[PDB]
Amino acid sequence: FGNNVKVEAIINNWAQKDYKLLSADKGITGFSVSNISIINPLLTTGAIDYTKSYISDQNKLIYGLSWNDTDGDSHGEFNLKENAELTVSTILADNLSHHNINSWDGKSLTKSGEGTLILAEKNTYSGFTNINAGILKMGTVEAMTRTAGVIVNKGATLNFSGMNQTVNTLLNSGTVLINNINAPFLPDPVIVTGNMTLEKNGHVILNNSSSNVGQTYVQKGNWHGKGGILSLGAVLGNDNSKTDRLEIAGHASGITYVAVTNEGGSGDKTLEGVQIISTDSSDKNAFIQKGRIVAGSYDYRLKQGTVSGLNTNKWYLTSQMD
Repeated sequence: FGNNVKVEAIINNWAQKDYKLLSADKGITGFSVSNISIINPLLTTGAIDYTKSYISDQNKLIYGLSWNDTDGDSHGEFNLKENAELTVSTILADNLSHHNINSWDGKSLTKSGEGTLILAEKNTYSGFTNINAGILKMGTVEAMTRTAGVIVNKGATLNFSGMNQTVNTLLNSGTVLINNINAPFLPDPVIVTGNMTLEKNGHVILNNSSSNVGQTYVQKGNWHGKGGILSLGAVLGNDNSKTDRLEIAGHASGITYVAVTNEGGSGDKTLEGVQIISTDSSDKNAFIQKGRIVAGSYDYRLKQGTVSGLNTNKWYLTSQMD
């Protein structure tokens, strides 16, 4: 019955189109839901709110997603505060509503703020996926098959959670994680359908913990390097060394730096080399070693093709004593 009735609405998993929060008989009680403001604790303080509250004809307060607004207030941005985690379990589709105050194309999703957004439905939106800050985390396979393209800014993260995804085009200036840091080992390859562009200071991480050597990332598309870093883990020994592996279904061009972490390998001689990357075809120096790789008494060097010159579409680590 306060003049300014403020309600905190906690929805960590948005699993319906909209939610009925409050209702009352205004004539009998004089309690009007128009006099209510809904506080969103997951929202970065002072940011555009991804929710919208509507007042029905009968003094009922409904809570909806700004994404779905049809009254000119729609937008595609989720600005989540640090340590906040929102799971969206409703389908985000293109919004045909009329041009709006936020000049939103009705198609593109923008992830902002330091928190985590989890896409748990098979969304159909066809605009870009702008990951400007924080973490966009996959909660289902094929969460955004129609996206025009995925853009990862420096300091932001795309976490596949070990689940296959279609990205179509992936412009990575930040971190692409195969799965959560310190998550259990993944036996199945993660298949990312689309073309990769790896910008300088960007990272593709296959070694998400020190005990997970032997995971496989498949870029089902081309791979164009512009100075960014591929991180792999390996138990460095002979040609049988356990290692993470990158598989590129198309053409590898430009330059990608390769950072290898030895996890307990004691070093050994490689007869032909430890295969770490496969491609349909690779340009000269498409991959270049980042820094020195040593295990025990052996130094390892990245090579295109095996010691004897075979499979020049694949990339190997070869050792020698020093």
